[PDB]
Amino acid sequence: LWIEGIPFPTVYYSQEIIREVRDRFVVRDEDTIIVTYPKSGTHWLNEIVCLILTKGDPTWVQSTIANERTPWIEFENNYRILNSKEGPRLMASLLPIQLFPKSFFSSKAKVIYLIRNPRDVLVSGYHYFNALKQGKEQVPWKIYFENFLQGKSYFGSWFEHACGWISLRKRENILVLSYEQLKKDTRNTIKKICEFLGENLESGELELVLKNISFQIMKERCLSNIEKHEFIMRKGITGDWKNHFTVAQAEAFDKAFQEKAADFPQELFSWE
Ligand SMILES: C[C@H](CCC(=O)O)[C@H]1CC[C@H]2[C@@H]3[C@H](O)C[C@@H]4C[C@H](O)CC[C@]4(C)[C@H]3C[C@H](O)[C@]12C
Ligand SMILES: Nc1ncnc2c1ncn2[C@@H]1O[C@H](COP(=O)(O)O)[C@@H](OP(=O)(O)O)[C@H]1O
Repeated sequence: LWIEGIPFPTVYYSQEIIREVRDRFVVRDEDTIIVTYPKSGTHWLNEIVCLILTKGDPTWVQSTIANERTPWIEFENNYRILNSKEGPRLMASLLPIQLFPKSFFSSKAKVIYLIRNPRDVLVSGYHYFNALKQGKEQVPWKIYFENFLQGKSYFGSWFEHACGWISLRKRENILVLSYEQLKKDTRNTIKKICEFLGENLESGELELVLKNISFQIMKERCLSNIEKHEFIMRKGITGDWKNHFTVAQAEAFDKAFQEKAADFPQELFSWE
């Protein structure tokens, strides 16, 4: 289904809902949003955000689900519950910039946009989208590669979703993060988001938020609902694409990228 020329999953979304979210859904200055592209460490960051809030106690995140923890605006009829006004409102989304609520661009509510190596995103998506895809209807590696190179993937081309969203990286209320800088520069990134959010830490609580976000701890984690509960934590490693991209595929990816996103490749593109 192409909703406003955008590819979505076949359920949990509608045109009336996604159109209503872009033009008339209203964000308060006190509402926070976690916007990401799929297979980029979405659940990781979400859990880090909640674990700072609880001062590192993981009991809350064990008895909850990411959607039922940070509801997703465009997800089904969730926006109806979200219209209830409760001071601070924590939400999440996966939308590219052109379809994000137009109202947000005139208000200064806080947004965290997470990014990851598209090749690692490609590899992470390939595994997950083929984990439990009716057995042998599972897509081969080449089909998936050329499908990612074109825009044929959920929530659009990774380039347009990113280019549109990262055109605001130097804006006041925009915080851009990388999955890579969370793997390499882990504790000093949490100190940096705490500076953008005014939430402060004590030298005991820091060693607690940081313990329970580790892959292994998070790997051992309430109700398993409709989505895959166990095939989410696959590797958690950075640069697994080198185990998947042939050299001819890495050249075809480097030429598409070096042509598509021309203006942004300076900092944050330091993953290597
Ligand atoms: C169902 C679909 C995958 C279909 C497939 O097997 O290709 C997946 C891919 C991305 C998923 C979403 C994203 O992972 C973000 C959210 C994560 C939450 O844990 C559930 C809701 C949430 C909004 C997910 C709903 C649903 O499970 C989605 C939309
Ligand atoms: N606690 C954690 N620490 C490190 N990586 C994590 C993590 N939780 C999830 N991830 C990784 O984040 C990716 C999932 O992205 P998303 O959250 O957007 O669906 C997966 O990558 P891999 O498939 O490379 O293992 C998963 O392993």
